[PDB]
Amino acid sequence: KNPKSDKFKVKRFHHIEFWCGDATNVARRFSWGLGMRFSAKSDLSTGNMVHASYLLTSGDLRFLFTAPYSPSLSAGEIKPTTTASIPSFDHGSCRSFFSSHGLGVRAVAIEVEDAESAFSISVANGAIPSSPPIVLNEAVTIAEVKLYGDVVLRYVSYKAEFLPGFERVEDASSFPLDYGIRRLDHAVGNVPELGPALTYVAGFTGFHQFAESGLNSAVLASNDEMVLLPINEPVHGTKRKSQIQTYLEHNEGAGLQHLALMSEDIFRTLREMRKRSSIGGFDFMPSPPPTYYQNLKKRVGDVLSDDQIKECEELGILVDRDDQGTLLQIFTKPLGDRPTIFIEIIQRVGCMMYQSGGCGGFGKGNFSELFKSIEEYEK
Amino acid sequence: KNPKSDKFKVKRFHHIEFWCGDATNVARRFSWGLGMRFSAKSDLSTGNMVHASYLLTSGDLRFLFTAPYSPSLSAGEIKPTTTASIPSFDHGSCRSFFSSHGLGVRAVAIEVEDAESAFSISVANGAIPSSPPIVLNEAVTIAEVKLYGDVVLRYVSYKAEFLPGFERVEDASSFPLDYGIRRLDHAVGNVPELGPALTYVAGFTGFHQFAESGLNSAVLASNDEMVLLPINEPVHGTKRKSQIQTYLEHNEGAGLQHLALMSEDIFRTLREMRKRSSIGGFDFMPSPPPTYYQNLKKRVGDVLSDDQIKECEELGILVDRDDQGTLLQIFTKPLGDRPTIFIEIIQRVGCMMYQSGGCGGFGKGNFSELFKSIEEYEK
Ligand SMILES: Cc1c(C(=O)C2=C(O)CCCC2=O)ccc2ncn(-c3ccccc3)c(=O)c12
Ligand SMILES: Cc1c(C(=O)C2=C(O)CCCC2=O)ccc2ncn(-c3ccccc3)c(=O)c12
Ligand SMILES: [Co+2]
Ligand SMILES: [Co+2]
Repeated sequence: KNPKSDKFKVKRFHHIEFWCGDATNVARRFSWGLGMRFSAKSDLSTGNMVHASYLLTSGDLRFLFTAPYSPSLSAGEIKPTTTASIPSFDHGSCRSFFSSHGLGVRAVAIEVEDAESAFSISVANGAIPSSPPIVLNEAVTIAEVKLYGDVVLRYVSYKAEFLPGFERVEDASSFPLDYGIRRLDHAVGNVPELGPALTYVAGFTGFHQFAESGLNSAVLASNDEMVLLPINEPVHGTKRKSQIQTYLEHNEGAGLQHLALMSEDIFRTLREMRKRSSIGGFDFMPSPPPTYYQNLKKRVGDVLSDDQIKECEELGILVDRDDQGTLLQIFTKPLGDRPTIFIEIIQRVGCMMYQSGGCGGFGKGNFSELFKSIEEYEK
Repeated sequence: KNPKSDKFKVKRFHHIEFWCGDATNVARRFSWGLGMRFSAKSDLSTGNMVHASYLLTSGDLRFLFTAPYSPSLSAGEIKPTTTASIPSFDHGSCRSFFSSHGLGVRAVAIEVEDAESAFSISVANGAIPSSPPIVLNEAVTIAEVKLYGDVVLRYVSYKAEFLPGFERVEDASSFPLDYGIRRLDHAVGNVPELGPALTYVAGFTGFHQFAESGLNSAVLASNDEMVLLPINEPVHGTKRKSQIQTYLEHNEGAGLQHLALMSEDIFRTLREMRKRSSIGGFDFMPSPPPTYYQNLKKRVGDVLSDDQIKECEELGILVDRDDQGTLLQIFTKPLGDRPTIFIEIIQRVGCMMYQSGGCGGFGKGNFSELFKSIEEYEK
């Protein structure tokens, strides 16, 4: 059931912006760990006296890393005379965000038909404004509303190159890394109370709700279900402490929990990422027991061959299944110091018409199946 | 002339501590870029609710990366009940340092015979105390005095494993990277006024002074000249703006300018580092013109063969010479967002007795020779 109730025309995820203390070191770590190339910059060398911003890309996936310079470099500026390339940026906000939450996502950016219209309609329907629409070089419009915690939903619209004022990066310093990642599949928030968070976001977007161990969750989706925004709340009083509650404690409240990155070839992506885990890249969660992969034959033996299932076992990949499609997924350990944000790598099999959004679900069946494999393997 | 006037027994450089916003991402970037392995940690997994600290090592070189957790995790603690492994750490100080200066060196740590004695004698001779001597697990004593800006000189002494409360890192997650770096050769500060900075530091240590383009400098040295602390001040009114003044502006005042890391094989180190510059590692300053390497034959043709000189040319290595020894050196681009701290890679030839400290000097002749090569090459 898809009522197609979007209150404005939404296209696709556009970019994710991390707020950092040092953008250079985070961007370089992420580039090597994920196989993303440096493609654009806005910093002192481009005339930006306010913030350092570096853009990594892999396919359609765009990760932006931003950190503030000393306010003294721009102390004579006012907003009419700013050298910032992202006019919503504020030194105090960025320092407060990072000191409160540590390294994490500040903005989930979606491309829309008209960012000024999206902003107006959103706030008319309950959105809390964060940054008003600003037109950049008569070419791009950007606006921001609060999503949850200190995370903003950023609207970007183009009349007709990331953003004005960004320069493309010299071909000596943009090595063409590529481990197969191609786009953002979904972006997940953790909140203390799911109900009020859903009502708020579905309230101002018109996004609809998409089709025992820690959490309750629900997924909001755009008209073609290509923008997917799951939200989790903790379940208290359980035997094992809710990882959602641990997040909220270490993050100082609500924020973005994980980014799921679609791979065109999850086996290649995981081979390449795992080669680099101990040499500057990302670590992965502990692999499931072999009983999990023994049990895969009964669950997805019609979708994956034996060789492809044992390849899942080598790489620690999880598998889950909808009534419509199949999902391969795996989770990294937290991206930074705090047990807060992590990354999911995903590939979806089925639902071909192009592939429809959310094919195979989000892997919620893997909570039960992981547990079952734990006990089964223990014997 | 070495008066051997140390007011307490100093051994060697012990470690350098960076204060970070996210220790994980900086440590992983540095590990890959410099070929240092993860060897110790103190963080949530070791019971530290206050700060995340990760130690990288290469030979005798020790780089420590530290960042604060949310104060809420340790809000019930007092100093008598702290879970911090570094008792001098303070959330407010660390956040203030990073917001003021960005990523940079907080502590230059030297091993001494008796850190409590070193502290007492230092402050009796004018040192500004920063953290009093604290004995850790009856095994290690640590104390801190102000060096310049917000950089501290840290004294560490051992009765008889980095620090108590640090755990050695699992052998799955400590890949044995090694590009040839072996120890810290010197650590350099930038100050607004050289005279008062020298008088202060030489005042409380008894370190002695060791043997047209931007700066004045002088070098303070311990008795055996193995702890070497150069200090620079800007020279104003010059044609090209002083890089020392640019540092002071972007850093919000005095601080550590560069760390010089001795390599047992600078050609191997630079081959390995340059292979990684565009895949998460460090960039190097622009190479000198070929006239620089043509002129090397007349200057050091008795020390380096033609093949070894052209190998210097491939890697962009600089060469300078004392009356006593020869120096090979090269400088990275800044380590983070701001044009502040950078790294020097160094190897010294000569002065064998073991090799005496500072053999060949610090390369000050390369200001003139670089310039000369610039004009000569222009024709
Ligand atoms: C994170 C996740 C998902 C997931 O992507 C997800 C969404 O995208 C939206 C709905 C709710 C949700 O959780 C699905 C299944 C999972 N199964 C297990 N674990 C897990 C494994 C090991 C140790 C701790 C935890 C997960 O984190 C996990
Ligand atoms: C940094 C440095 C040193 C150096 O280590 C050093 C000390 O260890 C103590 C004494 C003063 C001093 O500068 C020596 C020679 C150099 N020559 C050139 N440049 C340089 C090249 C290119 C673009 C800007 C600058 C340097 O940075 C440079
Ligand atoms: Co997910
Ligand atoms: Co030097």
